Amino acid sequence: VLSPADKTNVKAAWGKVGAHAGEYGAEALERMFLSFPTTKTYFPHFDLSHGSAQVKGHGKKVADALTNAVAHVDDMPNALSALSDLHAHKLRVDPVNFKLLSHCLLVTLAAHLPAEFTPAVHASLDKFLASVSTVLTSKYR
Amino acid sequence: VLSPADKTNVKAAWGKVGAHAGEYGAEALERMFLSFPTTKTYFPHFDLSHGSAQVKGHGKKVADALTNAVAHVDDMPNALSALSDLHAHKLRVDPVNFKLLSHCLLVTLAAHLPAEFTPAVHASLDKFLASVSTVLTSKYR
Amino acid sequence: VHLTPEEKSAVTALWGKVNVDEVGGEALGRLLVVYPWTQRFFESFGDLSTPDAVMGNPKVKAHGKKVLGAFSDGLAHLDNLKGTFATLSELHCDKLHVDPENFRLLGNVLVCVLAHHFGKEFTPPVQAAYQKVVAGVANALAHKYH
Amino acid sequence: VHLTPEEKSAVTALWGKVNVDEVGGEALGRLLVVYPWTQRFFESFGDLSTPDAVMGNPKVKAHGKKVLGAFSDGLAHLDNLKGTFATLSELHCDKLHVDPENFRLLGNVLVCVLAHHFGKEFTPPVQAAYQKVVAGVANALAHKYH
Ligand code: HEM
Ligand code: HEM
Ligand code: HEM
Ligand code: HEM
Ligand SMILES: *Cc1ccc(COC(C)=O)o1
Repeated sequence: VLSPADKTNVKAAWGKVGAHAGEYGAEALERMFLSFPTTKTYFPHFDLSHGSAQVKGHGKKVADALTNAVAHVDDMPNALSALSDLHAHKLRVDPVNFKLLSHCLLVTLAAHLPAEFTPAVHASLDKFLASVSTVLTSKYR
Repeated sequence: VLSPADKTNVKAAWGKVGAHAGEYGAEALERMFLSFPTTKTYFPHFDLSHGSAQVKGHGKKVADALTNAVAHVDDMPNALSALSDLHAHKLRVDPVNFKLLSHCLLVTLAAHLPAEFTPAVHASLDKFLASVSTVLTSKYR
Repeated sequence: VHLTPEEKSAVTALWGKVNVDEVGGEALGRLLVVYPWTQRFFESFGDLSTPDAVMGNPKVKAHGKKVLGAFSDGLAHLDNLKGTFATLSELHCDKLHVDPENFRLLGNVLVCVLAHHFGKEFTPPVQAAYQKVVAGVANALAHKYH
Repeated sequence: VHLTPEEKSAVTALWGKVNVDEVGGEALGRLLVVYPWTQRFFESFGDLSTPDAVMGNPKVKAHGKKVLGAFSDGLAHLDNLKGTFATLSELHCDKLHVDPENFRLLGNVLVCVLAHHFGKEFTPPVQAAYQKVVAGVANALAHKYH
């Protein structure tokens, strides 16, 4: 559960991504694939070589989805229903993997936006990503 | 996120607890303290002896709180705000403990309501308790 | 090695009354229903689309029997769970890549199943002893991860 | 933990530039801020009521320095992490009863702090190597639990 402060911290921090959406999203994925090889088994049909075009494009989709989630922070189950169908119903992704990508997203943000990554903001971002993770791994329809 | 069916299942099963509230709550607590002794650490000044009146009373409080959560399944953050202040802000309970008590509540329900404890209901109650745990362990103000 | 002599006696006494042909399938079935992502590791088992489909799936019941057989082996060698589950640890960890948290989950689902069947008989002390057993089995299975 | 010679060189090069006076304190500090329940283990550390209080707390900085020192020793004995952390594991598991999941959390927080300090120098390949290390350290710390 996010506090009013968590919501404003996330909006301010993620709002700095801007035109770096695809770059950061792609990097977060690359960090996950390299650091936790098992996550690669969910993308067997993907070209996972470093810097692959497919990963770059997908990184963009993930980043933009997060931007949408930030915009609908007060009604994520509703706004993310489609992604839940994909990750929970079709892909059946194990929740541990969401923890791994969430961690890699925090690492990416810390490496690119040091001034934004304060302890309180870090806390809010972790709660936010955990929230998104719960919606994507829950079958609520 | 609970599905409409989850909400229906939770209400029906918990509805069957009725006057057995304090009884099941106390048993769940006793099961937790005996199975996971570290949990006793959160109640340093309690009389945790078997069958103690204090645990019987506390079990009734926990049970009644869940009954309330059930009644407000669509807005638990608001309804359980005071309990979140206590567990998250003051006690700072490690979420691992909520998993322990939730499991003990399921074991208690399974031991008392075999006919109601179907796989589908079991699944729904688990999600409900996880949701309650998330609310009580988050500082959203 | 971790259970007290009394805990071992309790576990052994109860296990003697367990239906080895039903409990395993019930436990595996519920794992698949309660924690749906686990269904991904059983793609070839067929229809797992609904609770009834899962619980009535012959392959689920048959496999559960093997899983239970493994738990029985563990209960007969409580002081050496690491060795008893060594081979299975390589399979689940090195080959299947099952996250260890799922081992703990299956263990607790088994406990719920035991409570469901035995009811009043599954007393708090009996449960405490079994929590030691399933935690030990989960730890042994994740051994290759250590 | 198995690190390629290239990974070893990259890890060592980065670690040699780490600010030993602050990095450890910032990691422990963020742990206490991001996962509030961990504060229960540090009752004697004084004021931890707010993020700023936690981060600027002299006791948090001092203790974080010891934590970093423990990681530094692990890096020097990657071939024998169980032995290097035997004593620390007994303390964290048998005495403090710290839940294993928290060891993993602190390890990843340290990774976030390294990323924060080194920016682009903390590349994905560098992180991957460090994840092997923190996982290895985390495992060793929890071995007395097995
Ligand atoms: C913060 C959490 C996550 C977000 C926001 C997210 C978002 C997305 C989005 C936007 C898509 C594209 C859907 C479309 O337009 O077709 C997608 C696809 C997918 N995601 Fe995620 N995802 C997350 C976590 C994960 C995790 C942890 C895994 C597993 C390691 C995963 C595995 C997949 C797979 C396999 C696809 C299908 C890709 C394809 O074949 O096109 N996702 N995700
Ligand atoms: C299903 C989840 C839980 C529910 C619904 C719940 C509910 C409650 C309620 C109603 C109270 C009494 C509040 C009052 O004084 O008015 C309470 C107190 C307390 N709870 Fe929980 N609780 C849950 C889980 C836990 C867990 C997992 C722990 C720790 C292992 C815990 C530790 C405490 C403590 C220490 C107190 C205060 C005791 C005192 O008076 O000193 N609770 N809880
Ligand atoms: C924690 C206790 C567990 C025990 C005692 C156990 C035991 C077993 C046994 C005895 C086998 C058969 C090995 C063989 O003959 O090759 C097996 C296979 C398998 N187990 Fe487990 N297991 C456990 C947990 C899990 C969990 C939690 C998952 C996944 C979420 C899992 C997934 C599998 C899969 C996919 C197979 C192979 C099935 C096939 O033949 O296709 N196991 N397990
Ligand atoms: C996984 C990485 C960890 C490392 C490398 C680490 C390392 C250390 C070291 C070096 C000490 C000092 C021991 C001594 O001087 O004898 C210590 C003490 C302690 N650690 Fe950890 N630790 C870790 C994780 C944790 C976690 C996650 C917690 C709990 C949230 C924890 C709680 C404590 C506490 C309470 C003390 C005692 C401090 C005191 O009262 O003096 N540690 N740790
Ligand atoms: C609001 C919020 C932040 C994190 C989470 C999920 O954590 C759990 C599972 O309790 O919910």
